[PDB]
Amino acid sequence: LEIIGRPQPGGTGFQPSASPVATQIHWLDGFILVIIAAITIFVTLLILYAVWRFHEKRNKVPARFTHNSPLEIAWTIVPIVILVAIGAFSLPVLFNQQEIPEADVTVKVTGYQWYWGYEYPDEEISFESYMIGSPATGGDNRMSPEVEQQLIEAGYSRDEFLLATDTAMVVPVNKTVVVQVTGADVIHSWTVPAFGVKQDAVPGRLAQLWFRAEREGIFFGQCSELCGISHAYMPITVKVVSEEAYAAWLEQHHHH
Amino acid sequence: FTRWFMSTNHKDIGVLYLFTGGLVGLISVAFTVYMRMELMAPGVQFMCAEHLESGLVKGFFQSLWPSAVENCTPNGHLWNVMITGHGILMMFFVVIPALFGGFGNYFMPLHIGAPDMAFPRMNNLSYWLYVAGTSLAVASLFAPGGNGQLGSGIGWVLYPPLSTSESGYSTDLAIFAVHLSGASSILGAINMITTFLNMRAPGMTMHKVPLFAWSIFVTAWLILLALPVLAGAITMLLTDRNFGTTFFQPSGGGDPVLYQHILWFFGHPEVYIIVLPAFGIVSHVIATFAKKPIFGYLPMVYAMVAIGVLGFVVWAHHMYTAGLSLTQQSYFMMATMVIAVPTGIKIFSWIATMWGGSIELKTPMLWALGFLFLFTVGGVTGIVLSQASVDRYYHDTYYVVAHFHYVMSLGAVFGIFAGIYFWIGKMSGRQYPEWAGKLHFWMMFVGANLTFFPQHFLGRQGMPRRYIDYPEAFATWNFVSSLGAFLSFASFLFFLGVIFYTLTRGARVTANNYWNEHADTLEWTLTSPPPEHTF
Ligand code: HEA
Ligand code: HEA
Ligand SMILES: CCCCCCCCCCO[C@@H]1O[C@H](CO)[C@@H](O[C@H]2O[C@H](CO)[C@@H](O)[C@H](O)[C@H]2O)[C@H](O)[C@H]1O
Ligand SMILES: CCCCCCCCCCO[C@@H]1O[C@H](CO)[C@@H](O[C@H]2O[C@H](CO)[C@@H](O)[C@H](O)[C@H]2O)[C@H](O)[C@H]1O
Ligand SMILES: CCCCCCCCCCO[C@@H]1O[C@H](CO)[C@@H](O[C@H]2O[C@H](CO)[C@@H](O)[C@H](O)[C@H]2O)[C@H](O)[C@H]1O
Ligand SMILES: CCCCCCCCCCO[C@@H]1O[C@H](CO)[C@@H](O[C@H]2O[C@H](CO)[C@@H](O)[C@H](O)[C@H]2O)[C@H](O)[C@H]1O
Ligand SMILES: CCCCCCCCCCCCC
Ligand SMILES: CCCCCCCCCCCCC
Ligand SMILES: CCCCCCCCCCCCC
Ligand SMILES: CCCCCCCCCCCCC
Ligand SMILES: [C-]#N
Ligand SMILES: [Ca+2]
Ligand SMILES: [Cu+]
Ligand SMILES: [Cu+]
Ligand SMILES: [Cu+]
Ligand SMILES: [Mg+2]
Repeated sequence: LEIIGRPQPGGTGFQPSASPVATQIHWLDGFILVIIAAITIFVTLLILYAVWRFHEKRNKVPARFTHNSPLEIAWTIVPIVILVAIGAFSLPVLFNQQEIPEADVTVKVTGYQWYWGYEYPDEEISFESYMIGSPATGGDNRMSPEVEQQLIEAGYSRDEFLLATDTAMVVPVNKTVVVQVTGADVIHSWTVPAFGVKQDAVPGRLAQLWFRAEREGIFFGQCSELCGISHAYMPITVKVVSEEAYAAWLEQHHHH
Repeated sequence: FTRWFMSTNHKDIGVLYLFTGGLVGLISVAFTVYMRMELMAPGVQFMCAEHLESGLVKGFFQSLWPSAVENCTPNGHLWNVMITGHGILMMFFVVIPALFGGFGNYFMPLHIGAPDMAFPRMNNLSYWLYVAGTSLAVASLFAPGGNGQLGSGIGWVLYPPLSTSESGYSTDLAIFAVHLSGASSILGAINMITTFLNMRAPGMTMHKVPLFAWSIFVTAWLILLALPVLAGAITMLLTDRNFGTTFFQPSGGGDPVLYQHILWFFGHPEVYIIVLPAFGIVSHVIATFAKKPIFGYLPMVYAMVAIGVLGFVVWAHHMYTAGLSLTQQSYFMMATMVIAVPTGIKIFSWIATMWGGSIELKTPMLWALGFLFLFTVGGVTGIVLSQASVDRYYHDTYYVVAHFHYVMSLGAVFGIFAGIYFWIGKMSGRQYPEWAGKLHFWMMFVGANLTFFPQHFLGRQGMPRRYIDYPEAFATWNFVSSLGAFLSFASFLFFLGVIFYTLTRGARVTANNYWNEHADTLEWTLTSPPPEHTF
């Protein structure tokens, strides 16, 4: 499987999109980015021009105006127009994001200090997922020869340290996955950047997110609410596979 | 020289707050240097569990030299303690005490023609509550805390159940520290409001009060509403921890998300409380060095009032991923976009003030122009974050860290430096050397941009907040960010040298007004320093 959902060295952009929701985030952000880069360049050029043009050596007698109604009207309305426009594209995207559709696959995720527990209620599958290199796999949250060996054995490399877990959440491609998220002890937060999803795992609450993965591969997230000493050490691995490979994985878990 | 601390005069209290804020500021900046040392490269090299087996002093010095990864058992608790310490010191014990307690106490009475604050004895008490709170915050660092170590690794906002389950009593000391801060701020606000309303000079109508005095007045109202709410939030944590309540514990029927609503109801106002006095300072400085009166005085006052009011109805945009319904998310998104208008507009007014003026590029003016740039860069990323669908990706990443360091942290800091260079002659009778002021500005300006701009890239690439260590792919921009922090720190050490030089052997100030005619508020009609008893 191709490692897709990961940070890349020296990266400045988003992680690759692997869901329609992530795609909408990339587009909306790209749209707002153009606008805010314009605002920033505009304000910067204005400051720099003003300082050159009205420097005391060049403009020896200062003006005294404190008003310009047409300008004050223009500079109030224009911001309002910009925000209404952003909100016009932004609200539908939010609605798509937060309206939970009918699930093809249901996973219940529970955050613990410091690991994730996964349950597939339709399949009677449950398991826990620890960082490769956590005390659970014999390590102590640092790279070592033993840890590199375990990463390799699991189908990864030294570069996936802090991201790769001993077990992955496996799902079929092009299917609607609904994830139900809660926390067992403190608040954690479950996320996969490539899917455009994030949901706090609050003890006593069950919250829902959805994604539909549009290509197969390996996608990582990391716990996104400070939860104690090993907050930095409880990541998320999702493997998106064919329907048949997903079935095969399901059968591997079936006890006869 | 211990009749300094028992003084009740607003000018002496102002000076104590400024010096104390600067010293706490140095401690908290030092934490960020240590933080950026650990973040400079992937793998943990400094915060090793092995350093715990030494003494407190021996452990300290060992932890400043890097170890091979094979010899360094990562200690996540230390990271969490440092960043919590950094955030709490800055938000409660540094910038507000410097701006509100320092410049607020010193200059607001001078700006409105008041001889002193309404309750001078209460003003002195507010200072000592600040100091006691600071001491408790610092003590908490060395108190039995989480994971059988010292200190609270819980984040500056103290989210339960993490904060309520942290072992030891370090967290209870931290909560007491914040109670004392809040009390200091409330006493301050009571003084500022009473003085502003009752003790103005004859002729000094409300539409004639200088903008800085207005900024302090609006800030004071925000404190009176916001700080009692915080006091409730954290007492509820203290009772969950010590007195059997279950406000935020599901086993007893509580909801951790309730704490978040109460905390952030204080927490948003808090950031406007920080930056509002800097707005006041920027207005005075720009008018002075542009040699031109402030553009739209009344719109500036009304914008500040509007921001102050609207700042109470936006809190939950800090909670977009906490489990808010679609309706709640949509409302808070709308409200957040609204408050953005009068906020961002002020940038245009400050540019218009410069426009057609006669600009002198002295040190204070440089800080003010830097402020305009940084506040814009920080403000625009706020715009991105307001859109709840995009915040889904950015929330709890370094993109948020970049946002608030630009818009708030550096905004407050550039306001502080603008004020110090502007006013140090007036306060001390000694003038700073101009070439050093400018060198300080450029080192800080370059360093701050190198520190925080790359954190946008880290955030976009999905780097989470509050992490001791990170996947190797985040290495490049963490390295650059850390170099920027080291340069900024060098600039701050240079600054402290500049202040020391200025106060011991700086050029004697001889004029009441050593700037120009367009510094037209009342402190400039007094001597430098002003008489023990003014007006
Ligand atoms: C100085 C204090 C300050 C200010 C003024 C702002 C300004 C803004 N902030 Fe910020 N913010 C913080 C301090 C501040 N922020 C802090 C401390 C945090 C996080 C705390 C923590 O978690 O620890 C935070 C986090 C934060 C979040 C939560 C992010 C997350 O945790 O996921 C959000 C989301 O809505 C947000 C939005 C905004 C917006 C829309 C603005 C806008 O008001 C900005 C206004 C815009 C500009 C200044 C741009 C320039 C504009 C013009 C020149 C013209 C106007 C044009 C238009 C409006 C189009 N901020
Ligand atoms: C005003 C508030 C403020 C200020 C000034 C700063 C200053 C700095 N901050 Fe801070 N920061 C916070 C508020 C602030 N921070 C908060 C609230 C958090 C969140 C904590 C949490 O996670 O719970 C945070 C978190 C935070 C992080 C993320 C930690 C994590 O997620 O793990 C980082 C990362 O590098 C960082 C770095 C820095 C650096 C390098 C500086 C500086 O070194 C930048 C350089 C600036 C200077 C050298 C100037 C210093 C001058 C003063 C402070 C004024 C002193 C007073 C007088 C002179 C009178 N900060
Ligand atoms: C959103 C972008 C923000 C950027 C802000 C910077 C732009 C500021 C431009 C100000 O424009 C000036 O305003 C003056 C006042 O309105 C005008 O003076 C006019 O009006 C004065 C009376 O107020 C008279 O004294 C003058 O003779 C007469 O020229 C002047 O022509 C005009 O150029
Ligand atoms: C004016 C203010 C100044 C503030 C102080 C700034 C001092 C910072 C210097 C830190 O020294 C570096 O630390 C790295 C660790 O981050 C080491 O990385 C190297 O050594 C490590 C083992 O110690 C390895 O794990 C790394 O991968 C490898 O690159 C590197 O050798 C060492 O020189
Ligand atoms: C850990 C902290 C890091 C510290 C790094 C800072 C390095 C300081 C550089 C010192 O060099 C200074 O340069 C000034 C600028 O040239 C000189 O001022 C001289 O030049 C000025 C003109 O630029 C004049 O105004 C002055 O009167 C005249 O003394 C000054 O004498 C000289 O010592
Ligand atoms: C880690 C801490 C780093 C240390 C930071 C220290 C920064 C403060 C240094 C101030 O430097 C002084 O600046 C003066 C003002 O510019 C110079 O006066 C010089 O210039 C004056 C103005 O022309 C003359 O009248 C003087 O005689 C002439 O000495 C003076 O020489 C120079 O030393
Ligand atoms: C391929 C996308 C790369 C975009 C990187 C630029 C992001 C910088 C965001 C900061 C905005 C401040 C104006
Ligand atoms: C082989 C060891 C490499 C040397 C690195 C020097 C670290 C300097 C840290 C000093 C920072 C003190 C604040
Ligand atoms: C955004 C910061 C703007 C600062 C502009 C400084 C202009 C260069 C000054 C050259 C020295 C002449 C006095
Ligand atoms: C009055 C003398 C002017 C001093 C200006 C100092 C410019 C130094 C810029 C250095 C950049 C720091 C990284
Ligand atoms: C900003 N909140
Ligand atoms: Ca490191
Ligand atoms: Cu976690
Ligand atoms: Cu976590
Ligand atoms: Cu806020
Ligand atoms: Mg969060």
